[PDB]
Amino acid sequence: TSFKIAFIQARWHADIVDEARKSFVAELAAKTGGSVEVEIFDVPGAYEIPLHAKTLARTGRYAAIVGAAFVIDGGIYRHDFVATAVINGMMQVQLETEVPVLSVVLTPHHFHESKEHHDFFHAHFKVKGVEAAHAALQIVSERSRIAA
Amino acid sequence: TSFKIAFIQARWHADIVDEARKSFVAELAAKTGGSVEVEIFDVPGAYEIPLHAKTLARTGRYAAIVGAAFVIDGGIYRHDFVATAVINGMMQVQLETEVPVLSVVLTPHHFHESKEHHDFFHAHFKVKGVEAAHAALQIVSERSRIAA
Amino acid sequence: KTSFKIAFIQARWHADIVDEARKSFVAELAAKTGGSVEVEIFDVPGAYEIPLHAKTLARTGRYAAIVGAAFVIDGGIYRHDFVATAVINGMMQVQLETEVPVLSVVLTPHHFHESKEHHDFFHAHFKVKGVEAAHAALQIVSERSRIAAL
Amino acid sequence: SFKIAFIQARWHADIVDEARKSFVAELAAKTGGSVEVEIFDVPGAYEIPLHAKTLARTGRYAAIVGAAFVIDGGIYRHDFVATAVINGMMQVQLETEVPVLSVVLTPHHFHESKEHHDFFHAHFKVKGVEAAHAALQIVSERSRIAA
Amino acid sequence: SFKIAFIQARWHADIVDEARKSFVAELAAKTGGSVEVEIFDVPGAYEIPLHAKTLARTGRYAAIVGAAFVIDGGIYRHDFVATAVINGMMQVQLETEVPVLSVVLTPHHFHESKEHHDFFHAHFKVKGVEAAHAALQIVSERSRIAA
Amino acid sequence: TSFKIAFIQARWHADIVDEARKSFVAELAAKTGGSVEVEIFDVPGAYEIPLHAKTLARTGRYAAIVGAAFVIDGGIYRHDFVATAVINGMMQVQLETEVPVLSVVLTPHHFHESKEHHDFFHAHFKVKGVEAAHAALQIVSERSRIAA
Amino acid sequence: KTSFKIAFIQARWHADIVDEARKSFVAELAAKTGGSVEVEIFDVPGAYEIPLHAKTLARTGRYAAIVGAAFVIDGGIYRHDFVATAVINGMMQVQLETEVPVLSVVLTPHHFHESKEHHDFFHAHFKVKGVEAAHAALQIVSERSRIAAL
Amino acid sequence: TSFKIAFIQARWHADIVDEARKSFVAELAAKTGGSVEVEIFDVPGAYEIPLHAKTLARTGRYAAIVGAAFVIDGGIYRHDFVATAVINGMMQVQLETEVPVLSVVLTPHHFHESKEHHDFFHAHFKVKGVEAAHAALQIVSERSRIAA
Amino acid sequence: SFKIAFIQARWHADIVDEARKSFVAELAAKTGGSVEVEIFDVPGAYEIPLHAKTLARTGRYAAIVGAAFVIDGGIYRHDFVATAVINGMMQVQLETEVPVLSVVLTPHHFHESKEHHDFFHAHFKVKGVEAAHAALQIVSERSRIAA
Amino acid sequence: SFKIAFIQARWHADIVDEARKSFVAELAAKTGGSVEVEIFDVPGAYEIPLHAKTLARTGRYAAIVGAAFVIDGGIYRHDFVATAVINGMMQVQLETEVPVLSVVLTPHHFHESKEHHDFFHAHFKVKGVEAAHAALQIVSERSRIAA
Ligand SMILES: O=c1[nH]c(NC[C@H](O)[C@H](O)[C@H](O)CO)c([N+](=O)[O-])c(=O)[nH]1
Ligand SMILES: O=c1[nH]c(NC[C@H](O)[C@H](O)[C@H](O)CO)c([N+](=O)[O-])c(=O)[nH]1
Ligand SMILES: O=c1[nH]c(NC[C@H](O)[C@H](O)[C@H](O)CO)c([N+](=O)[O-])c(=O)[nH]1
Ligand SMILES: O=c1[nH]c(NC[C@H](O)[C@H](O)[C@H](O)CO)c([N+](=O)[O-])c(=O)[nH]1
Ligand SMILES: O=c1[nH]c(NC[C@H](O)[C@H](O)[C@H](O)CO)c([N+](=O)[O-])c(=O)[nH]1
Ligand SMILES: O=c1[nH]c(NC[C@H](O)[C@H](O)[C@H](O)CO)c([N+](=O)[O-])c(=O)[nH]1
Ligand SMILES: O=c1[nH]c(NC[C@H](O)[C@H](O)[C@H](O)CO)c([N+](=O)[O-])c(=O)[nH]1
Ligand SMILES: O=c1[nH]c(NC[C@H](O)[C@H](O)[C@H](O)CO)c([N+](=O)[O-])c(=O)[nH]1
Ligand SMILES: O=c1[nH]c(NC[C@H](O)[C@H](O)[C@H](O)CO)c([N+](=O)[O-])c(=O)[nH]1
Ligand SMILES: O=c1[nH]c(NC[C@H](O)[C@H](O)[C@H](O)CO)c([N+](=O)[O-])c(=O)[nH]1
Repeated sequence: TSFKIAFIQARWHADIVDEARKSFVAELAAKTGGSVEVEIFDVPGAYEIPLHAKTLARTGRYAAIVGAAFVIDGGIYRHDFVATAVINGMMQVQLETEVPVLSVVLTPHHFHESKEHHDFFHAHFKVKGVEAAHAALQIVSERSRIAA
Repeated sequence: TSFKIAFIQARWHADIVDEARKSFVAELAAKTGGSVEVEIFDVPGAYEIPLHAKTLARTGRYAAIVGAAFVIDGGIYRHDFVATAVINGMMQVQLETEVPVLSVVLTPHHFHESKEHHDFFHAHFKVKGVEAAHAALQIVSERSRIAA
Repeated sequence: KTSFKIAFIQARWHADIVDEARKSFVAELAAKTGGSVEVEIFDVPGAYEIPLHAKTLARTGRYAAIVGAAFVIDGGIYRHDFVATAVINGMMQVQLETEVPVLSVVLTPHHFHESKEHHDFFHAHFKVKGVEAAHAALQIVSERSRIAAL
Repeated sequence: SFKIAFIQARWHADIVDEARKSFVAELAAKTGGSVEVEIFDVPGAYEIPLHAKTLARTGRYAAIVGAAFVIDGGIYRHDFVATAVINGMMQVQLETEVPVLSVVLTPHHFHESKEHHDFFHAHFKVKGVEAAHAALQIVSERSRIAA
Repeated sequence: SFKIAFIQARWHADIVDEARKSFVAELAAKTGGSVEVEIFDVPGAYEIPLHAKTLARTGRYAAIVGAAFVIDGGIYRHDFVATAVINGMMQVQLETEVPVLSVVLTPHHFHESKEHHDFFHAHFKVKGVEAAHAALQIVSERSRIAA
Repeated sequence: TSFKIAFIQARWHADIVDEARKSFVAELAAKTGGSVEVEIFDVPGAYEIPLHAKTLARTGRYAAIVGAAFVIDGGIYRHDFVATAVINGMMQVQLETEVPVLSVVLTPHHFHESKEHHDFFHAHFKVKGVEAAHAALQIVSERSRIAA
Repeated sequence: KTSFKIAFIQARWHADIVDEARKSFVAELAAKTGGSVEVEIFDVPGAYEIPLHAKTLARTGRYAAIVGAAFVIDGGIYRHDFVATAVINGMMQVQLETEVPVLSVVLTPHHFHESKEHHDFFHAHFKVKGVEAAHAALQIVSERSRIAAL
Repeated sequence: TSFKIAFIQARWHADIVDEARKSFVAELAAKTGGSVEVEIFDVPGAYEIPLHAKTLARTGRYAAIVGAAFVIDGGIYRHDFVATAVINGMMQVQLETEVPVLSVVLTPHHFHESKEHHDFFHAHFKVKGVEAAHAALQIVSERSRIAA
Repeated sequence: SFKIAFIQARWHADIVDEARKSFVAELAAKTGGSVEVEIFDVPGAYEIPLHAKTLARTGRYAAIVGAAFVIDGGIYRHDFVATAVINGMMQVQLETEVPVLSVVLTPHHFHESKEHHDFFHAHFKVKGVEAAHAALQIVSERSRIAA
Repeated sequence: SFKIAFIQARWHADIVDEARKSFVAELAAKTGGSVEVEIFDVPGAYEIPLHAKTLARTGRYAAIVGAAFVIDGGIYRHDFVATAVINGMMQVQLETEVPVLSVVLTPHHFHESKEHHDFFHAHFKVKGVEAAHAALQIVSERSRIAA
């Protein structure tokens, strides 16, 4: 259980996204005792994740890649076109690069830049991060077992 | 007609998903006296099914692959994105690998984590499993036919 | 040339309604081509199983066109659009990569609650779509044969 | 002086034609016949992508135009095809690298009523002219860029 | 120092423009002219993908930016195109592995009114800044994870 | 059980609406040997039914009133508003007048003025008419019962 | 007082499913009130015919509460919400003007395509709603009897 | 066929609304030769129509009242709350005042302040006006026949 | 120093209670016990309007508060009742002319999950305080106006 | 000369305010103070209807105006209230036959952002003007059709 993971994090809503990252890193720390290295990569926004993952993926250096971003409807434009582009983008890359790309590119039904909202997700992303943590291990692990 | 099917089950809502698997397997068993071997492959969540299926498909070890997951709207984030990515994912994969990927990656209009909803799908997935069984059989059968 | 083959891939969900499109489709060609055009029928579990089948059949080079027939309806339990999309996109993709025409008769109603009226309505309508399909098939296979490939 | 393949779906031809006629008219006007437009009949919008690809691959055309009226007729969902097509053309031009212009419009509402049929029979003439320019423009640009 | 191809749709040009002007401005106030931005005009958002692919292929650009205003004019559905363009770009940058930043905006509403116009006319300035930073940040990041 | 019913039919889509009337009347005729007299009242459109029903109801001349209309979305303006106003209207009216107002004021999810749609509803309204007939009978019957 | 009457007005559309709510409703009261509470049943064509009936019955003063039971479902042909609304509003209005409680068991599913699962599901569920109704009826009739009317 | 009609017209989108008025007046002119007087009343917006109709109605001076307004979604706020309030408002008034109130308070699915749009409705309202014209007569007439 | 009738639906009591407790707490705090709040249990939100009317008509209360959590449970449509209630209360206060405050909230989403139950158990405390103020305020205003 | 009761909800007060200030301003610049506007504060939009009924009853007002900003905060559904308030007002002015102008706005979107806030903060000024004119026009019209 010793391999590298490239955590790609969009910078939109950094405080929320960061919570997922921190939580991801911490959980793995607690499960693998650092035997799993998590390299963090910043990226402008979600849209920038697919390509970045593609690149970081083909380097062969990572057992899995994580895409973390908060794509929300800010009330002026439509966030879904990107969300789709990105959730699909990652799926495409991993299908190509055959390197697992876990998604922590969440899009909430509602997020109006309010305390309640902002606090809810600031907190939830932690949960999500832990989920991503386990998923990452589980997948990498099973692929290994699968591998011939 | 003695072959192997890869049953890739996501682990979210496992209790529900398992019902589709158990059913799927039991049907094939009954309908094929055991001729069909169904190898189970766990996976974090639906988003992990495509690649897994590609990886598993390309081994050529299986006559057909089944993607099983319950992708639901949990009232917090949007689920349709991943749902799409996966349903498309499996389609893409099977088109590349030329290996039948059956979809038991279901998305209900409503699943609110209540006795009713859970009881409903825990029960329904059994039906879907049986459906996937007959589908797998039928498709694997038809392909080999048009092959000759 | 007027003589060629068409692989008619039909999903078996709502087989009753899908069948009508087939029966109709075949009848139209027979009535137009006069048997000149052969329509081979392939059964498939559900619409999702159409893309790959169409691809495999397309690659055989035995057909001037493939036809995907299916009724992808919302059953009030799961969302049907996800598959419908994959299928409508799948056929589009298969035909795009295999350069073999794939006509869609994979219909998705706004409403279909399996009630006498609904069943009856579409059972009848699919006949119409089938005819349209036949004409489209002839039209497209033809138009392509007259293309200045330069 | 170049060739343009204009693929026109036949569903709602009365309306599709309208966009194609204005296209031909405009190019004829703006390029005085210099730019040739080859019209290609096609059953429905779904048949456009592949046709587009095939023609683009002949290398004969500077650009291709997909013209279709994909509307919601009240019985089935049109969006699935519309998507497969708007995406299909987009996919073909990205593949063949032959600009594919879209005149595959999908109205919010079109109920086969006089008001509607009349509105779009009219509006497609406008769209067709827009296609014309967009065509000329893009083709032009690709050269300015190729040099 | 590097170059950025800025492909801009011409629909709602005056609004799209603000995005560009701002982008070019911000970069100057950040690269002091180091980063050169070349503007390319294209008919509509649908015309961006292929252009960005073409320009990407050249290798002359560290990143490509697509700017367009794809709104619901109230007659046809714009989401089909919006989707195609957004995917298109993402697809192109994935093939060419050349960053393609999106400034292909689609507002929930835009009814050609003083209020609406004046709002995005100004907001595209903001977005253009964001597009500037993103480009710098992404182009920077890529080269880094490369060395 | 020999009484009068006021059948208020809007004239939009008359060809469709008439089918409900003709059917309504024929059913009562058959089921009541003519005992039930159904007086027909034309009206511009659905929006005109409520008042008309009030006016007609208050005469006390009728045991029950029927509002018949096809209120559809013609793709230009919104129909739901009037649809609502009328369906509520009839309800309001009957609650005031204490006179049963049956609703055959139908609104289809889709009616695009095509052979199919028209043929469909021209035929269906006949069924609805029959339904309204049995409803009228039943309701008038039940009321008089609880009256005794 | 524990002894009083309830007029249970039930629409006859989907009578099979509506009936379950009634059977259940009555059984619950009998199991709680022990016959102390009488439930008179009145049949009505459809939900739309509930408001006025409830009003007429309310005005009789014979009931401590009225209960409207109906399944107002989207049948994939016409919009059901218009009526559903009129009915849910109607009962609310009747009870408001007649000062007589009117409990709603006029349920409208997100989805009901008259398929085995759907029918079965609601056929069973209405039993639950019926129980809830009985409890609500008792609860409300009671709470009102303990109100300081000053 | 000699009576008075109070045409109440909101002033939002006056040019479009006006088309309905002009057309209304003209049609009646052509059918009743002025034997039907149409009194025009201006009103700020649609919301102001109900009360105005109520007042003008109770004066007993009019056989019918027409509400004309164009309530549209201007893209910033929601027009429906008003639309509903108004379409219901008129229905309520006429049910009260028992004076027919015809509705020419149209709400289009789309109207983005564009030439195509603006021209379409500038033209359609004429049609609608003619419809209102006939409806008005028909209703007033039938109510008369109905009257005892 | 006046009386307030607080009608609380019992569906999702755990959450409804939360809004009622904070209401009582606030008034007790702000009015030091001066303002009395009488709690009235009610089966569901639908039972509130009538109760509201009845109580308002006793003339005993300065204001009435309807508290309920009307949510979409995934099986039936909640909006019909929600409407009948938000309108019903509004109708009653317009009738009885006794201000009726609404704490009959309808969440966009509430799936009986921990995250949700926890969020609203929390948020209802906030709403309850808002009710408290709104109550005090409106009652106060009506007097300032009655004089 | 006459008086206009201006009931204003306090939610999003700063925005609602602009509406009022503008209204009062416009009237001054049109009645030179002839028309006196009395402001009444109320907790939320739901609290307007009854107040407008009460104030209407007084007879002291030629017209009543309800101003509120009822937006979708992203947690609960606001349309229930919006509807109740809008209907409420319309209902009240119908009973009391006292004009009740609505400045109870509900934006498609408003996510508590600089852009959103600043936009309605300014637009409510515009709306307030409209509300001014409408009041003058309606109060004028009524008295006319009365004489
Ligand atoms: O990560 C996000 N990026 C966003 N930007 C989109 C994209 O990721 C890039 O930043 C930029 O579009 C140019 O590529 C978002 N919105 O625009 O709303 C958002 O919500 N979340
Ligand atoms: O299998 C599922 N996975 C889900 N998670 C998405 C994905 O499968 C992975 O767990 C994770 O996103 C990292 O890839 C789901 N939802 O989020 O709702 C769901 O319903 N079902
Ligand atoms: O052909 C259809 N298949 C359906 N099943 C999906 C798919 O075609 C396969 O049967 C199965 O999913 C395994 O791939 C449908 N629905 O689920 O609703 C439908 O309407 N039509
Ligand atoms: O060009 C169109 N083709 C349509 N037909 C679909 C498709 O183009 C093909 O004719 C056929 O589906 C299979 O090839 C349409 N509808 O069905 O509604 C439409 O609106 N427009
Ligand atoms: O850039 C845009 N192009 C648009 N045209 C689509 C496309 O970009 C091309 O101009 C043309 O379709 C031919 O390809 C738009 N709409 O149609 O609404 C729009 O809003 N924005
Ligand atoms: O009876 C109808 N009347 C309609 N007109 C509305 C109303 O009935 C009157 O004709 C007119 O509005 C003046 O009151 C309709 N639409 O507008 O769509 C409809 O579908 N059905
Ligand atoms: O009780 C019901 N009545 C229905 N009919 C409406 C009404 O109740 C009367 O039967 C009839 O309309 C005459 O008033 C329904 N639908 O139409 O769907 C329904 O689901 N449930
Ligand atoms: O007649 C209209 N009035 C409108 N104003 C509403 C109302 O009629 C009054 O003018 C004002 O609200 C105060 O009463 C509209 N919009 O706001 O969008 C509209 O589209 N049409
Ligand atoms: O207070 C509530 N009551 C509910 N019950 C409805 C109503 O309040 C009565 O209990 C019953 O309908 C008849 O009196 C609810 N749902 O059904 O979902 C809900 O969310 N909230
Ligand atoms: O004026 C408003 N009041 C609101 N509160 C509703 C109501 O006005 C009262 O304040 C309270 O409900 C007690 O009656 C709002 N929301 O809840 O969203 C809003 O947006 N605007």
